[PDB]
Amino acid sequence: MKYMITSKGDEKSDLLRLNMIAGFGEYDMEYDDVEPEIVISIGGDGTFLSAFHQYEERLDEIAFIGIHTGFYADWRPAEADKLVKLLAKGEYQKVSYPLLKTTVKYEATYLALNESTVKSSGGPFVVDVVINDIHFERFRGDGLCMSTPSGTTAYNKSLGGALMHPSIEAMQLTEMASINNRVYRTIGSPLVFPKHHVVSLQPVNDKDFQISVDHLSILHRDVQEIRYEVSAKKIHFARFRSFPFWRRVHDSFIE
Amino acid sequence: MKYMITSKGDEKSDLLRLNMIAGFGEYDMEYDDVEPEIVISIGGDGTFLSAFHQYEERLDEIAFIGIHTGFYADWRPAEADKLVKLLAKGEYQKVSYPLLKTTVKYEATYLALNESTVKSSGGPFVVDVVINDIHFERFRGDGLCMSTPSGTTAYNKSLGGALMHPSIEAMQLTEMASINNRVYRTIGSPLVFPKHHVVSLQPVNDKDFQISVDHLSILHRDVQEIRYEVSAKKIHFARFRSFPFWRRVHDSFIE
Amino acid sequence: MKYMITSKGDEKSDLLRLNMIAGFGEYDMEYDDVEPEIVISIGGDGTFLSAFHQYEERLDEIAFIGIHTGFYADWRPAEADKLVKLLAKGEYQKVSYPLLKTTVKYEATYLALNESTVKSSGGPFVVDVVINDIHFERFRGDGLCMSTPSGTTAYNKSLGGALMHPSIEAMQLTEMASINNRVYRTIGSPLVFPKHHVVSLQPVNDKDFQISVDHLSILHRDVQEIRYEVSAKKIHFARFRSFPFWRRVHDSFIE
Amino acid sequence: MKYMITSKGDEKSDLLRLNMIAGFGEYDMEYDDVEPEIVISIGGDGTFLSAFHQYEERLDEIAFIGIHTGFYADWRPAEADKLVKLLAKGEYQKVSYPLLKTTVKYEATYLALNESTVKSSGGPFVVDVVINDIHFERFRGDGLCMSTPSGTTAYNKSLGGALMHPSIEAMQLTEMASINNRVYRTIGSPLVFPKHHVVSLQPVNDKDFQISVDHLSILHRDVQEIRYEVSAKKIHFARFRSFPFWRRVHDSFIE
Ligand SMILES: Nc1ncnc2c1ncn2[C@@H]1O[C@H](COP(=O)(O)OP(=O)(O)OC[C@H]2O[C@@H](n3cnc4c(N)ncnc43)[C@H](O)[C@@H]2O)[C@@H](O)[C@H]1O
Ligand SMILES: Nc1ncnc2c1ncn2[C@@H]1O[C@H](COP(=O)(O)OP(=O)(O)OC[C@H]2O[C@@H](n3cnc4c(N)ncnc43)[C@H](O)[C@@H]2O)[C@@H](O)[C@H]1O
Ligand SMILES: Nc1ncnc2c1ncn2[C@@H]1O[C@H](COP(=O)(O)OP(=O)(O)OC[C@H]2O[C@@H](n3cnc4c(N)ncnc43)[C@H](O)[C@@H]2O)[C@@H](O)[C@H]1O
Ligand SMILES: Nc1ncnc2c1ncn2[C@@H]1O[C@H](COP(=O)(O)OP(=O)(O)OC[C@H]2O[C@@H](n3cnc4c(N)ncnc43)[C@H](O)[C@@H]2O)[C@@H](O)[C@H]1O
Repeated sequence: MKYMITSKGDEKSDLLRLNMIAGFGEYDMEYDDVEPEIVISIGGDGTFLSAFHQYEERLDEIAFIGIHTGFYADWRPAEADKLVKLLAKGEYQKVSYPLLKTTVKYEATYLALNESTVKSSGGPFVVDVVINDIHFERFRGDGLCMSTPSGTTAYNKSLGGALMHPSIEAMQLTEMASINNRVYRTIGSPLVFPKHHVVSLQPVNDKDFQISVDHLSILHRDVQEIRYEVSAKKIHFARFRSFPFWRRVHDSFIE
Repeated sequence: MKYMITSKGDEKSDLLRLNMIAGFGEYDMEYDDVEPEIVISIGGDGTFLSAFHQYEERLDEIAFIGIHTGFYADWRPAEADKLVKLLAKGEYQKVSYPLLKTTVKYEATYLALNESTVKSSGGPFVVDVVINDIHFERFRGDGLCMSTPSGTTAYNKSLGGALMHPSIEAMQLTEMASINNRVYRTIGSPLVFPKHHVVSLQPVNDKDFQISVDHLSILHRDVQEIRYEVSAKKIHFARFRSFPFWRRVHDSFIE
Repeated sequence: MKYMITSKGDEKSDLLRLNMIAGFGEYDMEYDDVEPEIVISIGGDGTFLSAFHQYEERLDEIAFIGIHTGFYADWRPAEADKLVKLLAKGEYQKVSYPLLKTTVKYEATYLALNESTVKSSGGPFVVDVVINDIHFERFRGDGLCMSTPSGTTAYNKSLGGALMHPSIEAMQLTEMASINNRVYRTIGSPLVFPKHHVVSLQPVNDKDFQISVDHLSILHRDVQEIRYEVSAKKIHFARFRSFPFWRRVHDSFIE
Repeated sequence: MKYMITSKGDEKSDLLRLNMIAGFGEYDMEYDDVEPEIVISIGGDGTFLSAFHQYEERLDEIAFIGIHTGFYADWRPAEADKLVKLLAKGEYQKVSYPLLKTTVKYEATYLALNESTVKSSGGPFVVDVVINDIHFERFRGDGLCMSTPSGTTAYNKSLGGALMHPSIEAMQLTEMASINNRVYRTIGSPLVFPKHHVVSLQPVNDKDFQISVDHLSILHRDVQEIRYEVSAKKIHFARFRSFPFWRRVHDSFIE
């Protein structure tokens, strides 16, 4: 199979990458970073996010694996040799996670694996929240976060969001510091949306917004609409062993 | 069709019930509170919850309707005559919401439409939380709440839980006042579970618990396990017009 | 000086108590549990709370010390011999913390070192909150917690309350699961009150309440009013070394 | 007395200002915007904040009044004529609120009436929190907010902070979206500090920060320290009638 490996680019990670490549040499099994079927990320979750965004045009063709030197890792660096063999022998089943589609109209389209957020350029942030064409609330505050299920353990979590099992095809919207008084009113609760529901943000003033997709953060000017929906596209993971999401959550947050 | 009507038992509600019955007399269309196909609740959400729990053995056979004199209402009292006609002419499609199965072992089984909660008899509350047989956390605090999607606007909401669209077959667990220090540790985030996931609570001490299912609240003694899962059974609603969940949420919480 | 020692009543604690007594025998320095000037608590914070409530009629005359076998401890069990000597030689300055006065009218009066809470007998909990005779809010939910500054790290903390330095003569009110919708409305924010401010809770229905003061929890019947204020009385601590509150908070919650 | 009036600069406010000036003409009572003893703000709380920051070198000499066309207002526009007379006849007592001193070292010093916040230039935000020279926590997240007591109803409130009566000489620190896992740990609770306590923020990386003081927001480069403390300076308000803080809180947030 075609494969490539990204590295966090530090010493531990580069050396681990070279050893896996060498191990892969003993199978066939060729390195190709243009059209891989297997993408291996060595480093952290940021490294993994970058790997995802590198090959986002090829998501249907790729199975991703992460090594942590991690919610998208998965393998310790000492398990690397076992990973080469198992991966060479094709001894793996695939799991798929949902992604979030962001549409920015003035049309630009983005995929997130963790989340997309909106803040103002600075700037009070005021937007109208429209769910399935129905006007839901006028949001005043610092911003909004829209999360995939695997993204729920990330920024969403820090915002008081729920953690969702990634087999649920949904997206979750959280508030950042909303103003609520006798005048101004938001739901003040995370909102979880099914597939096919469309959350639309529309400017009240003030059409400039700092929009983030996972790590990428760009100021968009003269925005008419930001549109959120569960993507029809999914990321596919290779594995290999049972490592349940709730165990992964336990390992990262409890002990 | 067979039908019955429950009333909040105040003047407005009893009189509205008698008028609908009289209106129903002009169709056929017979009153039967043993095996109705249509159950009409007049009053509040508590009235509706009682109606549900009255006919919980017959959920596959019944379409419920609520009039509010409401998340399970739905119809204003002035719309009652239009409801009789529409209901008589069979001019309705059915919508289904998920329910939560609670199992209490010492085995007792309960269905909730809103939620089931666990507290101690008083009593520090300490339980071990086991997800799909994996030990997740030892919870110390006031108690736990497990919510259906339509229950998310209720007790769940007051506990910092997310609001979930009821087309998502899931249940959501929230904490009540958890102790967290350098010793004791909980996830401190709502958890959203798919169908087939099983959340199990097991006593650490101390096997007496005040367990609630919607409005019903009973002290269970010598408990070995409380077990939560998305029920295979669903409640069915009759309607009639578009009244979207997110609109319903807006109407109840925003304006 | 007159002194006494309470023990958690387990093996470690009883034995540590007997050794301190023996060490105290070498000074003068007599044991008296009727009118001590020094009260030593060995065990946990619960042991310390009990010690406080044992001698609450004598707070102006007593300096308390805690050994943890702890926010009210303070000394490790290995430091006990150094504590005997230092305490014998009178090598200590006193620090005072504020307390909360609870008044229950039908009049009963209680002092809390941590907090006093109000819930219903079960029972929806609904009370009118009156600050300095002004009607502030109608509270609907599970209950309310009123905390001293040293109590802020306890139950208050689990309820989303702020941690306050105990040199501030104040009390803090937190909500337990308040209902908020378009109908029902609470402040949904902890409230911090100065000395001389009076928070009054008054029944709406329904005059039975489960009222807690620190560990003690009793059902009060036919309540007309619960009244909260910063007590004129203060607890006095003996010490001995610098152990700053914020360090104590760090040690208990961070690392 | 010397006096001046600032206006929100819209029609209602400018016209109300001219009428008060004319009313003041009938007393003596001269307009002076260089050294006023009375500063009247007409508009909103932003107008009032600007008025405060205009005359921050003269706080000991000035009594501020706000008209709202408001937590710092206070007077409705229809009450303006009564305000002129009462203010002319000197029929007022003064109330003082605490302020927050911010020190930025590379030394720049700022006063806030609401709050000062710190975020990164963008930029992960990581700082070490040092209370009275003791290292308390390493904060990772979006930023931190330090609030005066009258500022607690503002940005602090939206961040889950407590509302404090402004007679309490204190400052309150809240978190913006902190990361907490098994690795990274913050207190995750607002912290309330007495007068003379010093909260120090120190860079970990990364010495550029967006620092806000009330409305003003500037990027500071090559920061070594941000230092917070209750200011020795206080704002003085003129009034006139009883309008208690808790009533003001009720009027703005409940009904
Ligand atoms: N799915 C998931 N679950 C749990 N933990 C995760 C996850 N993904 C990344 N992370 C962790 O987030 C932590 C901080 O993010 P980091 O600095 O790694 O960001 P990246 O460039 O990779 O990439 C930026 C990411 O950080 C997230 N982020 C950005 N700001 C915050 C704050 N303030 N709190 C929490 N998360 C944030 C942002 O959404 C992106 O997800 C880091 O320790 C990662 O291990
Ligand atoms: N699905 C849904 N969405 C939004 N609002 C709803 C819903 N169901 C009931 N309610 C409302 O809850 C409010 C309080 O409940 P109520 O006293 O009606 O309780 P019931 O006997 O019907 O029945 C007891 C119910 O109240 C819930 N409950 C109990 N205690 C609380 C607190 N403290 N906060 C919020 N909800 C609570 C409990 O779970 C049961 O759901 C009331 O105004 C209802 O209109
Ligand atoms: N001042 C202070 N700061 C930090 N930690 C403290 C403090 N005082 C006690 N504790 C700790 O609270 C923990 C639980 O309380 P525990 O069971 O010790 O209660 P006690 O009988 O002593 O006594 C009952 C106490 O527990 C508090 N309590 C009761 N329920 C809760 C919940 N659900 N969360 C947090 N605290 C609670 C209650 O207010 C009383 O303060 C325990 O680990 C203590 O070390
Ligand atoms: N003391 C107090 N209590 C209650 N409400 C108040 C107070 N002061 C201002 N406000 C209100 O804050 C609201 C938003 O602030 P606005 O846009 O007025 O800001 P300003 O330029 O005056 O000035 C900027 C101010 O807004 C605050 N602010 C900035 N962002 C937020 C968010 N996201 N939530 C809440 N407050 C914020 C910031 O700290 C400054 O205090 C506005 O409706 C004011 O009436």
